[PDB]
Amino acid sequence: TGPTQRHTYYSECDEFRFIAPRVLDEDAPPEKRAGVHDGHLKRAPKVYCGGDERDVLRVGSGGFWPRRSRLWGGVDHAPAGFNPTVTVFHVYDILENVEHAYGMRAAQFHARFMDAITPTGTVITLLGLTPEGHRVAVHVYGTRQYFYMNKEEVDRHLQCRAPRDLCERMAAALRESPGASFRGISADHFEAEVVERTDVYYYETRPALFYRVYVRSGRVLSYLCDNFCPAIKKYEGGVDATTRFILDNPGFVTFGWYRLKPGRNNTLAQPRAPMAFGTSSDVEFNCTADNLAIEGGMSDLPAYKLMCFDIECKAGGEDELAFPVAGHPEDLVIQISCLLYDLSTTALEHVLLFSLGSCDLPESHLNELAARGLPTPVVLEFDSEFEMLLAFMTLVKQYGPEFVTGYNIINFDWPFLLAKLTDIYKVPLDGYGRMNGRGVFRVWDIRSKIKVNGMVNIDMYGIITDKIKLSSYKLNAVAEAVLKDKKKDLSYRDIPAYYAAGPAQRGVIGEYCIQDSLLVGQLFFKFLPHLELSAVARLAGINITRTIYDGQQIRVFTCLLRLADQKGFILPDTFDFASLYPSIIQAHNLCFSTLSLRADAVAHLEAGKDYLEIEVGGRRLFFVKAHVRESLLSILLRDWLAMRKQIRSRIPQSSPEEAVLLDKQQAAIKVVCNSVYGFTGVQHGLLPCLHVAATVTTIGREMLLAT
DNA sequence: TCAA
Ligand SMILES: [Ca+2]
Ligand SMILES: [Ca+2]
Repeated sequence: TGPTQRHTYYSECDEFRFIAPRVLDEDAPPEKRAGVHDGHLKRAPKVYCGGDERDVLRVGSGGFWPRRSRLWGGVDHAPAGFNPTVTVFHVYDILENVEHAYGMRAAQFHARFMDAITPTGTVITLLGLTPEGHRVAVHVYGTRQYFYMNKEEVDRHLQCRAPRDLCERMAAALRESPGASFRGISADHFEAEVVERTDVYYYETRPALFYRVYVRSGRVLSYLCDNFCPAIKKYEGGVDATTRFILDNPGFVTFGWYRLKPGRNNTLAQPRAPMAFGTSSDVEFNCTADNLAIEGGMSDLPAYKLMCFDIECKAGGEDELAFPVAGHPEDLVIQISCLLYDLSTTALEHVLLFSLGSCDLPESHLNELAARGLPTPVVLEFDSEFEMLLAFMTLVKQYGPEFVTGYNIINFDWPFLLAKLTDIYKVPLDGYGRMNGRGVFRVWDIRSKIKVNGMVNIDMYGIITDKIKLSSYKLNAVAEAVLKDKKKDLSYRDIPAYYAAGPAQRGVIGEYCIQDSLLVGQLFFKFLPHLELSAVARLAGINITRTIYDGQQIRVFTCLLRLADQKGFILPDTFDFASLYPSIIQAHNLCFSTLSLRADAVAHLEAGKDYLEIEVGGRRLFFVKAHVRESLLSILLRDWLAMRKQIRSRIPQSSPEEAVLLDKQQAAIKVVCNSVYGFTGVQHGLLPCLHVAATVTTIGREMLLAT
């Protein structure tokens, strides 16, 4: 039988491109000891360790690196009768995928889940850990994206008279799509209802009837928002399924503790069978949102794993002092240091060094690590670059570190590794994250960004350049400054000579690779960047990976979206002063919804008493005061500032451990409050209002001159 | 210069 959906990572391999420096051939005469061998070898990839040899892709008892994987290539390696009971689990990341009832027909899913994916549906996967350290995926069914269109405008443009009509019109526009990428679409793929809402822009704007349209897939939604009736303004078509799951279930969070519970008709979460697992988890469940609750009182982070890594590269062309380029076959990765920490206890658990060629670490370095009370390094030796890179990616899949760190890993180390795997070796990456295939594993340039499904990448270079002012942000300099530690260093121009000289000299390169990763680990546990990022994720209502890589706008957008829905609004698609701009927004009740550009909008009100009027950018603007209508931006700011004041009142009486968590929380509220002015001012952003931004600066200027 |  094997897995329901195919695993796309390598579980077997029997031929590969063998690339290796000729200088590793100790018996060869000097003329044959320069350059790189490059050819295809009919062999299983191998790793050597401490005199022993293994195939890289063999899973069994005697492995050279740790594993946290149940399945490998469709074989279950858990003990006989392994069946943990799961009540509470922590979520650190949320995936969003499409499933089809036809694809899942062989999996023994209950009918209530199959209905939610018939003929297709969006599944929300909560990625997490139990208190016992078991890796969990909880697949939540029944979440649908939805958008709005004005009822009268649709009724005149498409001649609709009942909601069923619009479902046909949309199905037609998809059937008629270029290349027929939306073959098989029908009115069953849709639901439409009539609801009363107000456009969030302007004070005079009246409530109106809208079609709220539900859809099964973001692929369909993005086609409709780009192509269906361009003359008709869409509302909230940009909102992802994760955001709907979080906002439509009061209290739910993208990072935190959850509990499984009985649903509405006493329904339960169903454990998946192993051959229906979508991820590299120990246990997986199908559930609906009513099977979930936020677990109160639990606050400790569970035993997530942090990988801290650094690569070392050697240029192989006619100038070994040229900077290495991944696209050149001869410019090799030669070493990868890889430190594995428990993120809850901060303890270093494993020190792995991957090495192209034999490598004997200095006794000096081994003694120092032993004196520091750290794990003895395991050196993994490879005959070729491919075998080493495959082994590293195999470790990433099998150990599955939830958090990954390093220095310049986003701008250099991942881009270099992934370019080798993709361009030189033709390896598919979509199975190497948490998902077993078809997952996101992507690098792109702006400096760079990364998305790996189920892996939170945190580059320490970004953290430190944001936190500390320094002349130089080289790691050696940062270390001297922040950790008061003066390490010894190898330059890129030492590496060619050390590499050619022999095993002991390649050992010196490894010592340096390991001490580099040890310093970065110390930086990480000093600044605790996962705690500030998770505090922002919880406050903003977005996942921690979106928190790192997306901009400031999505944080304010998601909070505004929550409040706007509660108030009946919908969002259309596109001496010193303490907190000057937030406090102007609050004191003057400035908002999208309190603004008027027209005098007749405020003719029923009294000037000064019921509204501000102000000249801004040459135009007369009106803002009604809070007793007429309270600003959404003002409410956000007020509630956040009240929350921050509450948190900071508790810090002096709290435990030394609690004080850290509270400090990260109060800091998260500051960064979000300060981004509100900016959010209004980004032209072509999410929900721009340049009138509000320009009013804030006009008031600010006048306050200084008044003072 | 800075990224190996
Ligand atoms: Ca390096
Ligand atoms: Ca690095």
